[PDB]
Amino acid sequence: CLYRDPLGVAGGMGC
Amino acid sequence: CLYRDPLGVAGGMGC
Amino acid sequence: CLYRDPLGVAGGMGC
Amino acid sequence: GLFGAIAGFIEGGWTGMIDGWYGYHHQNEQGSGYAADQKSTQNAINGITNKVNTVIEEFNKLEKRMENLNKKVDDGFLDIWTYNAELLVLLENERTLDFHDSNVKNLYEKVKSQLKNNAKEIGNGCFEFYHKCDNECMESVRNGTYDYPKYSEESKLNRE
Amino acid sequence: GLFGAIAGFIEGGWTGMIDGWYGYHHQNEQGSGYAADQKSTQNAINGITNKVNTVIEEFNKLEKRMENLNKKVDDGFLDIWTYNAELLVLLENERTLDFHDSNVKNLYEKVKSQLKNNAKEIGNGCFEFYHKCDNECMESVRNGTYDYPKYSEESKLNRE
Amino acid sequence: GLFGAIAGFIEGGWTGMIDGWYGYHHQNEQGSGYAADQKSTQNAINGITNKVNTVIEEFNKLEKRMENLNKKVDDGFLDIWTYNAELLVLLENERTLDFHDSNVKNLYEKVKSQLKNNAKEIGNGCFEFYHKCDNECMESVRNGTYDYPKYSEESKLNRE
Amino acid sequence: DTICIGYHANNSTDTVDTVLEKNVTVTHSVNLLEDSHNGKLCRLKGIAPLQLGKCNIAGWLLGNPECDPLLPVRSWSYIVETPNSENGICYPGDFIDYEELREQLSSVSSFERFEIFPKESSWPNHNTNGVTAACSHEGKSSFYRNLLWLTEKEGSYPKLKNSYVNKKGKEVLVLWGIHHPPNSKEQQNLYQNENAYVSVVTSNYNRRFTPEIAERPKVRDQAGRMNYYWTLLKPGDTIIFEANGNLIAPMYAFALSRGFGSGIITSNASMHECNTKCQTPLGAINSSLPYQNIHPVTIGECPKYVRSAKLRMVTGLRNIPS
Amino acid sequence: DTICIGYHANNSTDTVDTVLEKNVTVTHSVNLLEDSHNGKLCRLKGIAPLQLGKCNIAGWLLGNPECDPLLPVRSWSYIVETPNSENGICYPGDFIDYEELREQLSSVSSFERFEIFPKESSWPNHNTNGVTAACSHEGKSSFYRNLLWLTEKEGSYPKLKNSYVNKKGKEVLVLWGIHHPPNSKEQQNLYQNENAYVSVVTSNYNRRFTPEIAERPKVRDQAGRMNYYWTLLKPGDTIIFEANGNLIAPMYAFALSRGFGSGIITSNASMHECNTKCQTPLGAINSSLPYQNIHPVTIGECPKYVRSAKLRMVTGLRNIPS
Amino acid sequence: DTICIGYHANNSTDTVDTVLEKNVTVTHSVNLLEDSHNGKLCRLKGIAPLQLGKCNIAGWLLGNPECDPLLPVRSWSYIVETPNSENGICYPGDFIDYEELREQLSSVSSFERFEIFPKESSWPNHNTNGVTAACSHEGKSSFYRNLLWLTEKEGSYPKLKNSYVNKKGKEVLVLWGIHHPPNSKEQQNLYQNENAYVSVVTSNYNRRFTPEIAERPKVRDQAGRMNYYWTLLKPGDTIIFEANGNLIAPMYAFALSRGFGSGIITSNASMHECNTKCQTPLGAINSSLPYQNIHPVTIGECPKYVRSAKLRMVTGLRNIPS
Ligand SMILES: *[C@@H]1O[C@H](CO[C@@H]2O[C@@H](C)[C@@H](O)[C@@H](O)[C@@H]2O)[C@@H](O[C@@H]2O[C@H](CO)[C@@H](O[C@@H]3O[C@H](CO)[C@@H](O)[C@H](O[C@H]4O[C@H](CO)[C@@H](O)[C@H](O)[C@@H]4O)[C@@H]3O)[C@H](O)[C@H]2NC(C)=O)[C@H](O[C@@H]2O[C@@H](C)[C@@H](O)[C@@H](O)[C@@H]2O)[C@H]1NC(C)=O
Ligand SMILES: *[C@@H]1O[C@H](CO[C@@H]2O[C@@H](C)[C@@H](O)[C@@H](O)[C@@H]2O)[C@@H](O[C@@H]2O[C@H](CO)[C@@H](O[C@@H]3O[C@H](CO)[C@@H](O)[C@H](O[C@H]4O[C@H](CO)[C@@H](O)[C@H](O)[C@@H]4O)[C@@H]3O)[C@H](O)[C@H]2NC(C)=O)[C@H](O[C@@H]2O[C@@H](C)[C@@H](O)[C@@H](O)[C@@H]2O)[C@H]1NC(C)=O
Ligand SMILES: *[C@@H]1O[C@H](CO[C@@H]2O[C@@H](C)[C@@H](O)[C@@H](O)[C@@H]2O)[C@@H](O[C@@H]2O[C@H](CO)[C@@H](O[C@@H]3O[C@H](CO)[C@@H](O)[C@H](O[C@H]4O[C@H](CO)[C@@H](O)[C@H](O)[C@@H]4O)[C@@H]3O)[C@H](O)[C@H]2NC(C)=O)[C@H](O[C@@H]2O[C@@H](C)[C@@H](O)[C@@H](O)[C@@H]2O)[C@H]1NC(C)=O
Ligand SMILES: *[C@@H]1O[C@H](CO)[C@@H](O)[C@H](O)[C@H]1NC(C)=O
Ligand SMILES: *[C@@H]1O[C@H](CO)[C@@H](O)[C@H](O)[C@H]1NC(C)=O
Ligand SMILES: *[C@@H]1O[C@H](CO)[C@@H](O)[C@H](O)[C@H]1NC(C)=O
Ligand SMILES: *[C@@H]1O[C@H](CO)[C@@H](O)[C@H](O)[C@H]1NC(C)=O
Ligand SMILES: *[C@@H]1O[C@H](CO)[C@@H](O)[C@H](O)[C@H]1NC(C)=O
Ligand SMILES: *[C@@H]1O[C@H](CO)[C@@H](O)[C@H](O)[C@H]1NC(C)=O
Repeated sequence: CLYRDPLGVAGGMGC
Repeated sequence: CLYRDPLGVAGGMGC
Repeated sequence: CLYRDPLGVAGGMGC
Repeated sequence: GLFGAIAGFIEGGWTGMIDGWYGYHHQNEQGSGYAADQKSTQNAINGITNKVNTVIEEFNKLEKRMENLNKKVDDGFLDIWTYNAELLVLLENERTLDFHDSNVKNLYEKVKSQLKNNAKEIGNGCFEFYHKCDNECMESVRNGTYDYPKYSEESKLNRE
Repeated sequence: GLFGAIAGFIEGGWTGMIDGWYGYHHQNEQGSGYAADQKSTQNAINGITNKVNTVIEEFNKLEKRMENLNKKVDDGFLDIWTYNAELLVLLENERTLDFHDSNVKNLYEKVKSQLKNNAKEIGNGCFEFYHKCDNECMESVRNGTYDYPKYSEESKLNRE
Repeated sequence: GLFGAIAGFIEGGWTGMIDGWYGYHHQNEQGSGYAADQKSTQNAINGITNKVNTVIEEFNKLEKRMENLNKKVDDGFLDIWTYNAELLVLLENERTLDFHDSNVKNLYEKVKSQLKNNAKEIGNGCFEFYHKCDNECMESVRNGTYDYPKYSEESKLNRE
Repeated sequence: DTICIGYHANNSTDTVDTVLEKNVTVTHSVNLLEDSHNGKLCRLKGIAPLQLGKCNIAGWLLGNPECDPLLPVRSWSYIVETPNSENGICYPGDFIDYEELREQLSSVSSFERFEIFPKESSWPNHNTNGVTAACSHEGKSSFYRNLLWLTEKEGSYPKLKNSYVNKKGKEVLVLWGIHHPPNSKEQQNLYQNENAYVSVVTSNYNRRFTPEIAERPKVRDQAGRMNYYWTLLKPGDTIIFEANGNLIAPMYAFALSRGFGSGIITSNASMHECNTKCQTPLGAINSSLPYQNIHPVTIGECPKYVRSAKLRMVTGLRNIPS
Repeated sequence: DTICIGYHANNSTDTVDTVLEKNVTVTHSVNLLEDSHNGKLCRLKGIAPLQLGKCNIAGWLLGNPECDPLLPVRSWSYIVETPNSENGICYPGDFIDYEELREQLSSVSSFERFEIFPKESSWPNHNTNGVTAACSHEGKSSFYRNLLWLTEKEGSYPKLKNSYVNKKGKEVLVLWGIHHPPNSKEQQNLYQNENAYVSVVTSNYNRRFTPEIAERPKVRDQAGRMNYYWTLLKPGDTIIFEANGNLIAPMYAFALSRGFGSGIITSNASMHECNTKCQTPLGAINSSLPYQNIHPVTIGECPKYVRSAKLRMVTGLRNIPS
Repeated sequence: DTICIGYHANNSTDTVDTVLEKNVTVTHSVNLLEDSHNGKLCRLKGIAPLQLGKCNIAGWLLGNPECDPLLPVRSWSYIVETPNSENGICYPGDFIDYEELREQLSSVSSFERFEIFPKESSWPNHNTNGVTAACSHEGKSSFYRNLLWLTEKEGSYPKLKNSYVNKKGKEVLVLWGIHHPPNSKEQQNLYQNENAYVSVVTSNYNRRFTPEIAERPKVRDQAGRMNYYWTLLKPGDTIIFEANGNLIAPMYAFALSRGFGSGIITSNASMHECNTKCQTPLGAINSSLPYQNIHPVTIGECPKYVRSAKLRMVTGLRNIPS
């Protein structure tokens, strides 16, 4: 709910 | 007028 | 006489 | 690692920092907690995204020589592409881990450069302030707007 | 960048430094100006030159299988060389930018290491002397022959 | 080099340090000598070992077209594998030298971070203590267990 | 008061390899290798493959009677032979330039099967009812559906000549056969003329054939043989057949339409009502990732085959929870 | 007093790509890709190519009359066919092993065209004046300049035998033809003997030919055909021709000199008085850079063809003026 | 009191190249390139190669008399021809599909040479003692050991027919010849029948041969020729020979065993009692390193051939002693 990650190279970030 | 640059990988250096 | 170097990528280390 | 921070002078990671890749933990009289550095995390996501996208873009019985030439071609191309795929992934994995290490190191140095001698550098990624640093002060550190002159006198007295 | 200097703690470049790739800007009572570090610039030109030089070194109607094998060979080699060319240039471009970043970082640290606490480190690439530093003093910094004991007493008085 | 230490702020190597790749030279009242850092040397040997292991894993007169296709295939594969072999070795050699540079830089920074202002940083890889540092003290520095509070008062008096 | 700099850890067990270190646990990674298939034959762009079943390409194109269910299929996305693709040439002999014919069919996405020479009007003064037990059907002797066995009539095999002009606007595949009897007695009983000849000519094809009488080790109860021949008749061109014996005449021919991206695979997998962009002989595979290790033979828009067991790129960090 | 460390910026708009970032503006970069050509055919090492113009390799080597301007050209740096290279075999038929002959010519840098069998001394008791309207010139029937149509004389075609010993010190390309008339009447009118034969033998070549009489769909007003054959006669060896009909005899042959770095290209470009190290069918290109995206077919010392639209290496810095 | 951080130096003169710098002196490095050989032909897995010596594959398999020392060799790790491999076809002619035969032998690791047709029981009413000076031995006219020259007996060459059933459980290589005399007189003196024929058939092979009488430029004192043919008779199948002239009959044939990792090389090196995992035509090479620059032709478990003169990876440090 914090980052633009269209490929999903990072996780859900807790949200 | 400062460097040995035989390939011209840098510019004219102002001279 | 100091390291595990099974390929011998380092020298004898003086021992 | 190449830049000395991850699994280096910052010995381990934070399961408690859930909202980004790099960031901060603070403690003051008002309490404690983790906060991601959102700018560096987003920049790293952008770079790793670009990296991933870059990576993801018969014969009859008297024709044995031609059959074997066809097999040589197929086998040779397969050898080359297996090599290329495996090597690119090994090299890029090394570079990705070093990129993260660099990002942590650079964030650490940015804080160090803001604080100067208004804090003591422990050597494990942490700084202990020579002045009281409340939540607005902490946020100024995290946002790159820390005001060293504001706290220099209190800090010099405590540093003594 | 990996080493934190270019587009990092030194936020931008100098159009006024026309005579090299890395260097100095100074201000003292005698005036101001830009000067390239010629040694680091020449060394970098040498390395980039070596890098560039390293990079720059029919069938009839009943023979369709042989025609298609020939096409497979040509197409496969073309695929491989297009891949090799594009990937080498991407990888080497990343490394070149990181090389420049490193060169700037190393020059900054060399100045920092000469000056010690005879100057205050601002954090944007600049140092503010605790002593008057005239043109000969500035040149000694640029040439790596700065004399810390000569100025330590004046600086300690001003640092107070 | 990329990390500034080897052939950088530590200008040369030590033929006298025979028992490892990176380490220490000390001088105190009890004497002097070289000692490898065995942990960093062993870790580097492990990494370089993994790197090396990764690298080390007829036609008749009316068939000239087929002969030339066979030659094209053989020549093209040879061109590709000669290129791959030479390029991988150049790239990995660059990375190996930078790895060693990083290892030296990280060891230097670990000592710097232990000693803080209990020693003066000369800038050539050396630290001059503001307190007497006997053999047990030196070993604590080499082993990462240096006790800054133990010597801080003596050092502050001498640093004055 | 304190502030610390640090980095993310989690409960990921993903591992990746680097050049300096193997099996590094990381917080997030991406698989680059398609390593599973669905075990089915699927449609490509909504078009089903041609399943030859128990027939091979020869049995299909000659019309071996056991291949009758294939006769009306006119378009396909790829051609599938099975390990059981046995029904082919039922009368033994050599299929000349068979591998080139298969190569040609590998770029055909549809055709029109049509009568090039109607049975009862094309060959007057010859019998057209020849069958053989080597090509049986319903326990009765039969013959290729696309060819016609011409034999003597009333003790005579007069010289024949007929032609076909390609007005299809497309290449026409024409197949025919030549019979080589085991002995001179069968030659004369069937074709009367001992020194018989066949001539097949187009503008860019010409070949003469002779009886080549010879007793061979028996295959499928036949001491004689039948050789099979083909050519591609270009639009506007004419094919001419001339013979006084031994011709196994064309009856049906094929107007060919060419397409890109077809092929011939051998597979033990079954057809299902599934859709894919990439088909292998083991099953369909996804096409999103750059590499696959399922099979080197693929049809469609496919990842590149590699031998690798694992290809995984780290995206997150070295994972050091504590 | 202050001193600052910094880096160069300028007004460069050059952009490069990296792995982490696209379109980075940099102070200096180098193009690695040749991406233009000059639109001309040029000389290589001062030697002009052989422009076949409206002829193909067959028309040139057989001497199709419409190719007479090519006859005296003896050396070339490469061979250029046009999309208009139409004049080839003017009497219709098959050129046997034509693609292999082209492959052989692709490494020939010069030859000597010479009389292997002088017209009026080599074939006594035969006519040597046969021409055809299919090979017309000046609106008059003519024939290949390098071959000779032997026909009966005074109602007779006696058996002929002649030989040539290669004393050139080089391989000699020998071409000949065999005529296949449409019907037996033309066979007897031209060559008398209905069961005629031709024999061509060297030490390492031997082939017998027969009339193969057959009526074909007409090409260029001819129901008959002429097949064309060749061999390379090695130094010191002898070629022997024997015939009682149908031989289209060699008259001129070619002593071949081999070279490296030649080839055959098809091109619509025109010759100019230019010089290059690297020729493509679109035009000449420079050779200094490692890669080129103009055309996969090249002659000379050339960059490697790639599909890339851009290949640009940064040499200077990330450019951040301000 | 002082403590300093530093790094190892030594007296190494090893140099390596990087991308930014050439000829960097380093404390330790590893050679990746095998760049020497031992100058010998060696065994692979304890098995010696077959050294054809002065014979080529044709002379060996036909049994040219000058190749008699090769006759009992039954297994080998690879096949070695020399620049002196001259003894092959001693009676001149064409060896049909010779290159395919060599390709077949390249995967044969052993065979059994056996009598397919015993000399004195297989061909009654024909002479079997034909020899020729073109295949001499001990200064006496001789003949291939594995073939048999059948000629007329008592002024007659009756039609012959014989067959062999492959009960070897392995493919059997069968070789035979066809004689083409220079003139009709020799044809009748040897085989009586001017219009002779030979037929060779298996289940999946069939070919008819004729005398093809013709006077050729003499090779090895022969105006006539002998062509050589072969086929692989699969287990359980039968080969049938039928003839009324010109057949050079099989006498010995070869039951073939296939293996992986064999090949044919040409070499001037001598055999020694050495062992290797990797053989080249220049000599044996080690197999521990990933690359080699000795020779592109290798047999065994070998490094990859590259053109490189040097491939050396640094393991230690930039070496800066002082
Ligand atoms: C591994 O860790 C996961 C979390 O890490 C994130 O996801 C991973 C994949 C990676 O991307 C990391 O970088 C990320 O940070 C676990 O998944 C989470 O599990 C927790 C359960 O503890 C979920 O949470 C709950 O969500 C409920 C609905 O919103 C809340 O009501 C609930 O609140 C109660 O419980 C908490 C204590 O957890 C109290 O503090 C509260 O006061 C209240 O009582 C929780 O907040 C969360 O949604 C999950 N996140 C994701 C992305 O799935 C994962 O745990 C496993 O998976 C989940 C789905 C369940 O099946 C768990 O039972 C299971 O263990 C970890 N896996 C393992 C094997 O441990
Ligand atoms: C882009 O910048 C160029 C300069 O940067 C260098 O070259 C680029 C390619 C790159 O390598 C950089 O790293 C380099 O630093 C511009 O080219 C220069 O233009 C200036 C004009 O302002 C030229 O200068 C003049 O030279 C005259 C002859 O020596 C002098 O007489 C003159 O002095 C007068 O003007 C100056 C102010 O400029 C006063 O201070 C003086 O007192 C006196 O009145 C100038 O010194 C210089 O020679 C050019 N250098 C090069 C290498 O070409 C370039 O400008 C464009 O190109 C030049 C050639 C002209 O056509 C300009 O009109 C034009 O704008 C810049 N390009 C753009 C698009 O802005
Ligand atoms: C290059 O340096 C080598 C040592 O460096 C190590 O090996 C190299 C390859 C590299 O891996 C480095 O990283 C390593 O550190 C030299 O080899 C050494 O030579 C010395 C001789 O000076 C040997 O030592 C002697 O060993 C004897 C038996 O143990 C001792 O009795 C002797 O003690 C006497 O001498 C010393 C002074 O040397 C006194 O202090 C003593 O009190 C006592 O009088 C020595 O200790 C050592 O064993 C060698 N090490 C190796 C690994 O070979 C090498 O020298 C060359 O090689 C040796 C074998 C001899 O042939 C030397 O004569 C010769 O010069 C160097 N090479 C060159 C060309 O200089
Ligand atoms: C990595 O892990 C896999 C599976 O756990 C194992 O097979 C392999 O041996 C490991 N490799 C190393 C170097 O530990
Ligand atoms: C293809 O991807 C989808 C998810 O997009 C998945 O459900 C499916 O199982 C995949 N197919 C195979 C054969 O793995
Ligand atoms: C880079 O620039 C080109 C041309 O300006 C443009 O076509 C392309 O979309 C740009 N790419 C990105 C990632 O901005
Ligand atoms: C080749 O390079 C020269 C400069 O050296 C240039 O003038 C010429 O236009 C180039 N040719 C082409 C076809 O680009
Ligand atoms: C490197 O050394 C070799 C041999 O000493 C020499 O031939 C070569 O020119 C050197 N290269 C450079 C760039 O100095
Ligand atoms: C192979 O390696 C051994 C050492 O293991 C060495 O003695 C031998 O000379 C090498 N052979 C060649 C041909 O270099």
